[PDB]
Amino acid sequence: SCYIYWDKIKRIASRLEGMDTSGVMPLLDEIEEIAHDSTIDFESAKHILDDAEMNHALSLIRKFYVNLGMKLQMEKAQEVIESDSPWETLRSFYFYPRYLELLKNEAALGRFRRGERAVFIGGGPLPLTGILLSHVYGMRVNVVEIEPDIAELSRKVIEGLGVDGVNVITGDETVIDGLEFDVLMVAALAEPKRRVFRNIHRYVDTETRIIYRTYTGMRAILYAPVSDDDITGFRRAGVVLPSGKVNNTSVLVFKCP
Amino acid sequence: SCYIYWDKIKRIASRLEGMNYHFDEMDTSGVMPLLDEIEEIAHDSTIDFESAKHILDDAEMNHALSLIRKFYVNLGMKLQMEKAQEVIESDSPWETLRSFYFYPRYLELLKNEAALGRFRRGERAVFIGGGPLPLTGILLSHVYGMRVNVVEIEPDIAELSRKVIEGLGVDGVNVITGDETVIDGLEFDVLMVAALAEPKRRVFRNIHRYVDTETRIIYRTYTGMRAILYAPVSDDDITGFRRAGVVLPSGKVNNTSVLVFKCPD
Ligand SMILES: C[S@@+](CC[C@H](N)C(=O)[O-])C[C@H]1O[C@@H](n2cnc3c(N)ncnc32)[C@H](O)[C@@H]1O
Ligand SMILES: C[S@@+](CC[C@H](N)C(=O)[O-])C[C@H]1O[C@@H](n2cnc3c(N)ncnc32)[C@H](O)[C@@H]1O
Ligand SMILES: [Br-]
Ligand SMILES: [Br-]
Ligand SMILES: [Br-]
Repeated sequence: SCYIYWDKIKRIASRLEGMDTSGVMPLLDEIEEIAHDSTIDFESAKHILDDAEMNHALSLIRKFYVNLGMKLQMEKAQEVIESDSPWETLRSFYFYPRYLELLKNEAALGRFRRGERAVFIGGGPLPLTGILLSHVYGMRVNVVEIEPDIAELSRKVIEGLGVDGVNVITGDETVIDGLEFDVLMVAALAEPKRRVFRNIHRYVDTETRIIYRTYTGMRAILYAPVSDDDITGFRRAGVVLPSGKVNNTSVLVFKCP
Repeated sequence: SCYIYWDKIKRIASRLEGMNYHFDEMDTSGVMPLLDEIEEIAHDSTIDFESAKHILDDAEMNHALSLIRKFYVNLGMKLQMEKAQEVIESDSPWETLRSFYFYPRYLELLKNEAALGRFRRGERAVFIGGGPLPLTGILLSHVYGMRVNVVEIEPDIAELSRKVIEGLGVDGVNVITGDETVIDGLEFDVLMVAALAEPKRRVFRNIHRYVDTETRIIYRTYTGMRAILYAPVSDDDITGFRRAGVVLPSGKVNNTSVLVFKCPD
């Protein structure tokens, strides 16, 4: 092999090695131009990313991606809380249009209905999907967030927005033991995958629609995919591969029998 | 896991196993139901590539998968032999040709390949792995206007293939008896590798020493649940090449088609 992206990735990584949310946006663009390149097939993608010589470069890019991701969420959270026009400020979040698309295809993958009960594991500072489950899909939502200070901030976001029927529970994935719900979603950044799915397995039954977010193809450059082994005791029952600028693949699983 | 498909597949293989016990020689008419059960699993678009490998790479499935794969190649090769001899005896060769079970699939597959590899009338193609019914090289010439060499390692199979070509009055399709190393001695614009050309590792290593970095190369492989039918070409098999376009099949087409160029130096 001799893919032109091999060198391009290596070069972007050289500029992260020694390393302002606004001022690093062009780095994101460079990385996403490659991730989103639809001429790169899943075999090619895997050839680049699975290669031992690519190991360090992959880790630099992934580190950058989750860091900018988090910082953009933080910043927006606070912005939303301080805003006279919170829903307008929410709408201008860099990733907003993407999340709409994503949750739009998940709603179909998961047959979402008004009044169903959704649980969302890993809400973060800006619980946007939580918010959209209720605001758009009219579901009754519990968002779960492990870090108390982030959970506290996420409540101030929900409250600032005046969204109804979205509550934030401070805790790990085992808080699902005392909940009743129709749909369970697992955030892309919900970690650690192996423990998270072992525990989910304990507290759902075979009818619970479970949706998780992962990364497939060239988009795996952004984050480590949920493995086969991670979803032991489940079966896949539908997948949505992304297009456009949407980065996550959404997978629907059911607990085995 | 707990895919419905797992037991389906196990029962199919059980039937194959009991049948191979009774008869070495396939009864091609008699086994069509079984192909169709296998193709309904292969063609199910509800199954994603990730699950397909969950299913198909499990060590517990290896015995069943091998029996299904041996069936698919043994059936397709017998169907080819039967059709070839029919064509040769027929007073309506084209009509006979057209009734070959997989015929419509090949027209659809070749079309997508024609766009993928930008086939132009007059260009020289070489097809490795011709078989008794050299449908792909026949179409390259009759439909696509290419000047074709078909390579077939088995001399009696190459022989039968020439006779089919003649029977059909097809010009510009020559048949070489040899292995993939005959391509050193040939000029070609495009090179194509039958999904059944074996062994992959050797074939692609000989391709590598005998082509340049400009020559279009197209091979047929199996992806998703269609990999139930035959072992795919691995990324290790194509070291020293880069992928430059893939055509994922729909409908009843079995083959994925991949374009590659040899790497620089
Ligand atoms: C996943 S993101 C935000 C989620 C998603 N981007 C959204 O807001 O629509 C980051 C958060 O998930 C939380 N998290 C990761 N693993 C968790 C688990 N097992 N249980 C509860 N929260 C978790 C982290 O504290 C982090 O703030
Ligand atoms: C590949 S199939 C036929 C393909 C199909 N008949 C078509 O036209 O598209 C049959 C042949 O490939 C031949 N074959 C397998 N490996 C080969 C190789 N490395 N070189 C030349 N022939 C090969 C086998 O002997 C077998 O007859
Ligand atoms: Br820079
Ligand atoms: Br592919
Ligand atoms: Br005729």
